[PDB]
Amino acid sequence: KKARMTVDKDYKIAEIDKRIYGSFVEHLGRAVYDGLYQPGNSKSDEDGFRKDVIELVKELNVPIIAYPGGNFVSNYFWEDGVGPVEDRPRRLDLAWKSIEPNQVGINEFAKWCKKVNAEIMMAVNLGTRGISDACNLLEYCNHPGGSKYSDMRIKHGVKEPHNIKVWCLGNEMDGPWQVGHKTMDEYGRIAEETARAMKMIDPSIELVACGSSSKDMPTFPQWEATVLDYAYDYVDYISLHQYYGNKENDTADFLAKSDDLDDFIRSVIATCDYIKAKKRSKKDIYLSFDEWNVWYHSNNEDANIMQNEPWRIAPPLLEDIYTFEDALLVGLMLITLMKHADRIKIACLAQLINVIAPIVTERNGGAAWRQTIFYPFMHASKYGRGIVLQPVINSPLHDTSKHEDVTDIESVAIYNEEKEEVTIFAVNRNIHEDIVLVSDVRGMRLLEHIVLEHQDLKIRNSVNGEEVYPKNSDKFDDGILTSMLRRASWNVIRIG
Amino acid sequence: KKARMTVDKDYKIAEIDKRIYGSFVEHLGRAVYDGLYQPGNSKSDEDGFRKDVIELVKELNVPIIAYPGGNFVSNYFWEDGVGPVEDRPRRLDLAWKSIEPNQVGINEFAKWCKKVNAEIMMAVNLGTRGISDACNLLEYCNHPGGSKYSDMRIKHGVKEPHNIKVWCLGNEMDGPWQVGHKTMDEYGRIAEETARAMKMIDPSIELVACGSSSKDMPTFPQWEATVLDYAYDYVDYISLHQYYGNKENDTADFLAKSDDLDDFIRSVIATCDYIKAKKRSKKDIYLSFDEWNVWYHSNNEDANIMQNEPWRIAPPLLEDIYTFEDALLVGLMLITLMKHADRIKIACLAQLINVIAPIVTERNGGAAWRQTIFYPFMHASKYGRGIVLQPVINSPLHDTSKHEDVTDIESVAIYNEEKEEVTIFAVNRNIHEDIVLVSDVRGMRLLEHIVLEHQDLKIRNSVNGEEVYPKNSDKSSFDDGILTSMLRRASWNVIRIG
Amino acid sequence: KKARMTVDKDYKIAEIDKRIYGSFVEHLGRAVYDGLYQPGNSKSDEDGFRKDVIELVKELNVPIIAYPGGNFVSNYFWEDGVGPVEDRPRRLDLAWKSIEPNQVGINEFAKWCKKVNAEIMMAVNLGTRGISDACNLLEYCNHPGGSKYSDMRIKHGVKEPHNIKVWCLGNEMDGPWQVGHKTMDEYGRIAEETARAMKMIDPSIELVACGSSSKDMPTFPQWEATVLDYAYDYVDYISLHQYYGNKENDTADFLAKSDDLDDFIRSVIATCDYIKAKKRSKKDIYLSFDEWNVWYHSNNEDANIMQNEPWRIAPPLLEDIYTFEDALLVGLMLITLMKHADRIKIACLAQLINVIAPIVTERNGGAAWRQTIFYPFMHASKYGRGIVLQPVINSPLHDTSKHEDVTDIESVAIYNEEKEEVTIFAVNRNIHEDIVLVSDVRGMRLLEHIVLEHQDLKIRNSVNGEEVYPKNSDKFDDGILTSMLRRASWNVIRIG
Repeated sequence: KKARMTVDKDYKIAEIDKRIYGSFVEHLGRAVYDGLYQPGNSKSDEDGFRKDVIELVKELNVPIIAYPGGNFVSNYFWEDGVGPVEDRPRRLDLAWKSIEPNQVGINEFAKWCKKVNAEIMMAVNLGTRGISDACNLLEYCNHPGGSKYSDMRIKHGVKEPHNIKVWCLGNEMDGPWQVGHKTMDEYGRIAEETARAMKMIDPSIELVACGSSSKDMPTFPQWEATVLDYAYDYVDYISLHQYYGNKENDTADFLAKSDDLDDFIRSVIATCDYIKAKKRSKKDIYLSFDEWNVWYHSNNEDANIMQNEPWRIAPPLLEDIYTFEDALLVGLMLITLMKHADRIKIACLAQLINVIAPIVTERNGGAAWRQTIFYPFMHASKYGRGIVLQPVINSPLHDTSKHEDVTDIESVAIYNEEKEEVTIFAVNRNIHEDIVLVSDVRGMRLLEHIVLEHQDLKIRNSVNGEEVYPKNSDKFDDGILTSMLRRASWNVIRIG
Repeated sequence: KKARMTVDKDYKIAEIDKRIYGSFVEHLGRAVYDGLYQPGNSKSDEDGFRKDVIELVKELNVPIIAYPGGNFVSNYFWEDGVGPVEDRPRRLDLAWKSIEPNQVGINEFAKWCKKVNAEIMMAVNLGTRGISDACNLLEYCNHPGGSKYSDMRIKHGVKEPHNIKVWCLGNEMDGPWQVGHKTMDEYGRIAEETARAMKMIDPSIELVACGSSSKDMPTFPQWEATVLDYAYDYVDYISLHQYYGNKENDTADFLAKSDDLDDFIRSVIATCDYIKAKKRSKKDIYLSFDEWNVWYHSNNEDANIMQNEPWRIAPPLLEDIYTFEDALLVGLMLITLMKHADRIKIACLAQLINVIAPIVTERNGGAAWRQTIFYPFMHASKYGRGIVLQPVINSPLHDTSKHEDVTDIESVAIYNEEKEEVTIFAVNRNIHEDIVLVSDVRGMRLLEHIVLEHQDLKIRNSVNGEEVYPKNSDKSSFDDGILTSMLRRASWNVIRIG
Repeated sequence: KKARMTVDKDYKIAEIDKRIYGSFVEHLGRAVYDGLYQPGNSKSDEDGFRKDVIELVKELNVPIIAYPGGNFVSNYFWEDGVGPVEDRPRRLDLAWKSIEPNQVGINEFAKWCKKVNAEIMMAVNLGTRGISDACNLLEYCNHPGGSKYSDMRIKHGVKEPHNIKVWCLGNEMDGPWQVGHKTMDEYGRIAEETARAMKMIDPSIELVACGSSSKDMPTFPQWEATVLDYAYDYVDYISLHQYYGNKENDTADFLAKSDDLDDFIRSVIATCDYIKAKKRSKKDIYLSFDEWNVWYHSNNEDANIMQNEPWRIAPPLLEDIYTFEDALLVGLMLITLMKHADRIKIACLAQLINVIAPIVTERNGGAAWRQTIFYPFMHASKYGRGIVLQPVINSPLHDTSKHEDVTDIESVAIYNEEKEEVTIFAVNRNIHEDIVLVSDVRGMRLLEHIVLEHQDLKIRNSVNGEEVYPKNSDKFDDGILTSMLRRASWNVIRIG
């Protein structure tokens, strides 16, 4: 019935890097074509960009977007997507059994990214390509002019270099489904050598080495150790990927999965510091969580599409329609990312448009709308800039089918000194009981209580209406904040 | 004197996969240039192909043909053999120290294969190239259209895809002679990854991983075990390569070497069976014997030309001239191949034209004639479709100088249900003593007893007419259920039933 | 005070191979641009080559020049430096943080080598490139005509192939500063396979496998043992690099570092002989000492240029101005090389022009002059062709700050049977006392005694004139030669 946590600006975890509110666009399904890019459409500007989609993206305040993959990158040749569009080829995309027309490449996406106030985090091909191709691409993007590839950029219409800050050394080459799959030694060596080379061209960039595809890989976490062992001195991040599903329809146990996310993260941190010791390095590797989401709804329609319909352009792949319970887990995951903001400095909601996304457009030019998961993300990114405090919290527990001793309440406070606000992100994953949260704020006035609630866990949004949306509802006296947390609710409580 | 074996239609081994009667053209010596392809000559059609040669290949009923190598492929760049011929470059072929003009390539050789009723089994360059190059070549050949490398094929004269069904992941890279030689681990990994990628482009293809260059390689059979442990889930075949020679001038020993062939095959099957258990797989790896033949005659002259006359176009390399004893071993090898039809599904006589070949054209315009070895391969290919039946044979035995307990008679029956025939292939490796074969056939009339005999083991053929050729002879005779055939000492025998 | 040494033509070491008087030119600094190559300068020919430079090179009688690297080659694309000069790209050089314009490449350098009476020793990129690309270049250079790359060379304006005799299999890839850094196994495999392929195009070439970058690399000499274990049957040499410096300002210790060189050579020989036994080969590997010099003076200045001032064309890197003590050590090194002429068959003074060089041109059209180190090399190269005689020598010893039992006199005799002369090379590493050399010659008239001496060990040369030049000074009888060797001096004593 009652949950208690104390909140104190003295007891810090770290400052939030806004890059943990990043996302990701891959050349996959309708992410780009019949998605962000629809040339002759009434809602499309000059570049063919859906204006209504741009607006929705600015709503989430996404500062950084991974691109262009994803499995797609492991067999992509970046030259195919630049220069005169007339001379760009159509390629088989082996990852997703599609045809890539390459009408959107590095320059097109680059300008899309300005329009939504983001910048690229670039992936390079290390599956079928290597060191020299990574160098060409880096030079093309970051070198100012008067060398072969910088002049090639300039000639292609882009006078100023994109100056891309963060680059990813390939993509998840641990899996048997990946083109150019590598062993940990193989990938370790190619990543170390690519990183060494790229740093000679531009010392100011940052580099992400690939972690395991998931914690469930037999090579997790030795992959990470081995890869960091080779590449430590030349790279700045290790990558982490996690996705969750409710195919077993067990909402209580589903909502408990952020606890495993916490465990996953710690394991990866521990693996980092192990190698840190090994190298007697003073540098900390930070975590890049460059693929996280809920993902299960559309697995079967994806199966029908390959084969039976291979080599289509822009097939409707990975189009999960999200529920209310899904949006709760997303909220729980953001909360977990925040509690680890000392080590996690980049995270990417996978993905941004149509493909497991919080922003859908209909098909053949449809209207565009917010999925359920759009909202806990919007709150996180908007009120979540500042300083994370340690969640000292005693809260009721419960068991689920496959998880023991799971907290009913999961919460984090983040303090914004420059605004004199303290936002409490809180989720009641007790699916049945309501709970009152008593918050001894060793402060330092209440500003609002924003809530995401619904009686139907399986309810969805659609092109027709929103159902799940932030309601400014509810319900603080001395320096004690007391707030009722509805069973199965996402809460965002502010102070002034 | 007495040979007893017993046919039985109910006692089967396997259905013959017609791809055990495949062959192989490498861009080597006179195989293509001044061989199957002579653009000026009077016997050559509108494309430039010797039609006499085309007619001879058809005689052999060769369903499948390896191309373009062989050692040649390890440093080949396929793009050089396609597009406008005026814009194709000439290349050093390191394999054979020769200049490759590339006037024949892929699209040209795929036309040739249509005309001989054959398909291409394509090798890819894995010596100095890798995954993405294998990917482009597959897309160019097998993808219908609407993408860079398919649209490219179309632009080059070929509207429909070749849809090539079997691919070889590189060529024999364990050897210190091979350009881009790999260790078993390097090859295993490149083979696994190349196969993984290709199957994403076209799931209908089948793939062959390279075995050892020979059973005599010190890394055999660990090579095979290792390469399969890597690529098991993405490949369908492992290769075997075997050649024999009679430099010792011992004929009875020479014909006995098909026992060594049997052992080689069983070893590879045991190796596959072991990895299968290791992987707990329900799949059996099958055997592609994509290089076999007798080879030895031209060894001296072959070295002479490299390197004392290097970088010629189409030098006369590997032009073994075949004798009659060679033809018996080739016949025995085919029998051994057939006997293992339950695991060997592809096999290639190496090679088809000029180069250790059954077919020859002379030089600078040729003439075209059949070598001794042409004939057993012809019979095998023609009457050897259907079901191999289990050979229960009690044969007299005989030692030789380097082998023990070698059967005098080596025999196999193949039953075609669609014709209600039952062909019986037998070789009498008893070089001295004629022997009769008592065939108790639980059938089931007699149709013929084609034979291959000559009194001179060292006798050859030439452009000036045969010498060794099939004679519709014997001395056969079939009563109720029993066939009793006299098998002349040192003979090949094709005995049919109606 | 007393030093003796016996000299017996029956007691030989080896015939000297002129290729130990080789040198090296890298696309580094002003070595080429504003060095050997200066297009429309009054001192240059039609082709753009500085004629006075050309003459100075000839004075050193250099039979062989390594080209074009050096760290530079490891990310060099040879096709960039050939064909129509208007169509050659400008490339980033990652090794030296410079822009390489590629006006000079292969064909231009092949004809400069003619004018200086020298053959090229060609290095191939084995950093970002591999087997096929090394084949192409060899075909381009050595195959007469009738193939893609041979014909290409003919089209570019060179009808007869350069027919390059020696090739280096990459450069220094054992070091973390090199683009395309390889492990000893990675490199062993790649050198082996590249060697195998190249020898199929041209069996008459010789190949050098890369040894360790220096004897202080943690992987020396295991790198040598390993690489040779792979590539023995296809290569002819193992490379050695060594460079000495005097930042300690310890002129006596510094002059003893030719003893660490001697020890370095011996270890590389032992390693070769080890693998030889392992292979049961009847072939010996020879040593190619393709980088040796003094190098330390310009270290701080080099750092200042890269970075905070990078991507310049022809920046003034590695421009050491050599002292007199510096000249003494070169002579010491030469003598040490000479003592090992039975296994060392190629050595390259690094480098020829401007870059840690004996030959300098001023800057922007400059002037051209000789450094101190020019002369010991010049003498060694001129009077050093013949047959090396075992140094049977009893010399006073001295200890130094870091070297015990250093010889006071280092010396060798070489006997040119054709000219009926016997040259003795000698250094007095004892910078204080003047020693006398009683040279028993089981001969067999004294021709001259050349000397290189100076009162100030730190004196330099400069464009304004030479403070250090050979003086025909000094100071024989029965068959016993006696000469006084001034403290801290280079001596060339001759006989007819």
